[PDB]
Parts: sequence; structure tokens; C-alpha cells
Amino acid sequence: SADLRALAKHLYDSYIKSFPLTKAKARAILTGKTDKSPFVIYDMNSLMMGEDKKEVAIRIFQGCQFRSVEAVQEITEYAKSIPGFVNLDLNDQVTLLKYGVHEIIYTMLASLMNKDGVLISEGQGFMTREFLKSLRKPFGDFMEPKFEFAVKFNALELDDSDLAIFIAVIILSGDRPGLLNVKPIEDIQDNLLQALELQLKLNHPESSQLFAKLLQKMTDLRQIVTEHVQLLQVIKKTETDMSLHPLLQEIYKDL
Amino acid sequence: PSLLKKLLLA
Ligand SMILES: CCCc1nc2c(C)cccc2n1Cc1ccc2c(c1)COc1ccccc1/C2=C(\C)c1noc(=O)[nH]1
Repeated sequence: SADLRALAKHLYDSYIKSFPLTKAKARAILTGKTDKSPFVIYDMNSLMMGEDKKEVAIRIFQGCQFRSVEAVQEITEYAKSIPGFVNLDLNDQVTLLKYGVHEIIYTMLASLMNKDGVLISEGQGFMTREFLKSLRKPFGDFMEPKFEFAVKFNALELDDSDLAIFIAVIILSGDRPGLLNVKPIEDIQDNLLQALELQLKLNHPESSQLFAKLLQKMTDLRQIVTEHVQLLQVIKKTETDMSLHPLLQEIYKDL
Repeated sequence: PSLLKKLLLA
């Protein structure tokens, strides 16, 4: 138990090191409790006004690439801090990151979301949900269920301590395709899961079944990533020559 | 080669 608390604290410490924009920082921005106000993008005119941050919907989605590549870098830093991670076979670390990063990006995306919109570029902007919903199909339908997931995930009131371990658990998923040595992965995960269980019991003592809800949220995130991947397949079927950051080419390769 | 693998070794 005590060692499980020591591991929880170590993970929160690294998450703090690795991720500049914490959930706590983000919620402070979203509730005006902070530091300069985000610029609001609610229509085409405010969008072109805020550009210092192809057809519009492709422009908006392709501009997420800069952030996603930074996030991968952050997530890699955080993964390396998880005890046991760097001692795993190197190709298995790559595998874990390859199939993990988007789950973690959507996890952190929820932290930047409320029912009305999403923070962008380190909180310097706020894109509204209605604006995103007005985009041409299939783009306009895509984010809606992301907001839905975020609103329910945020209702659980996890903090950064909680999230750090939740994230560690996800990265140490033994079932990613083509992992060469699964057992040491699972042994790490099993211990993380115990740290998470205790973390949730001490930190959310009135919250019935939180541990199990969180397991289900990991399944929801796989589903969300499956959908994210199919949005890009659908769009590649007509946007033949669409630039893609080389880091992300590695991640999307084979999917 | 692999960009992830470089970020892992850094
Ligand atoms: C990065 C994932 C979270 C996210 N944040 C968004 C924000 C903040 C606004 C609008 C859409 C957003 N999304 C969804 C999103 C953003 C970009 C891309 C996708 C999906 C997947 O589908 C695409 C379809 C056509 C063109 C680009 C893309 C996306 C790509 C290449 C991408 N950009 O960052 C990625 O990780 N993937």
C-alpha cells in the first residue's frame, strides 16, 4: 500500500514534469480563474481573426497536427518515467507508444473541454462546440461524441494525481498488436492498476464503483481512437495529397 | 527507421 502511494506520487511528479498544461491549469482557464483570456472562435469570421494561433474543415483538422506531435513527445517523456518502462524491449516500447498516444491525447483533450467548447494552442484559443458542429460532413459530426465523452468523463472529477496513473495504465497495455514480450508489460500494468485502485479509494471515498467506471473509459477511448482512425481513412479516400507530419506517419502507419 | 525509437533513446 505504502509503496503504491509512493508510486502514485512519483507518477504525479513526472506528469507534472512532462505535461505543462495540467488539468488544474486548464479548468482554471475555462472558469475564468487565472492570466490572459482565450480568444473565442465561434464562426468563420472569428476563425480568420484568430488565425495567429484548403477548405476550412480540413484546415482546422490539419492544424491539430502541431499539437499532436508535441503531445507525443510529452507522452514519451512520461512513459520513460514509469518504473520498468525503459527496461522493456525497445521495439515493445515503440509499440506501446504507437498504439497508446492517441488514447492519451483524447484523455487530455477532455481536460481542455467543457459542454461549450475546447481550448486550443495551450489555452490561447477556445473553439466552440457549435462552430465545430457546423463543419461539413463528416467533420461536423465527429467532435460531438468527443464532447459527450468529455462531459461524462469530467463529471467524474478526476484530478491530475488520478489522471497520471490512469494514463500510465493505458500506456502499459499488454494487448497492443505485435508486442514481443507481453508478460513483463502486464506485471507493470497489474501494479499500476493496484496503485490506481488505492488512489481512487483514498481520493474519492464517496464515489461508488469509480475504478470500474474508469476501466470502461479506457474501452471508450479505444473506441474513440478507432473512430478517429476511420475519419482519416474516409478523408484519405478523396484528399489524396494531404500533408502529414513524419512523426504521425509513423503512428498511423499500418492502421 | 523510427522517430519514436529516437525519442525513446533521448
Ligand atoms: C487530435 C485529436 C483531437 C482533436 N482535437 C480537435 C480540435 C481541437 C478541433 C477540431 C478537431 C479536433 N480533433 C480531432 C481530429 C483532429 C485532426 C485529425 C483527426 C481528428 C483525424 O482525422 C483527420 C482527417 C482529415 C485530416 C486530418 C485529420 C487529423 C489528423 C491528421 C491529426 N491531427 O492530429 C492528429 O493526431 N491527427
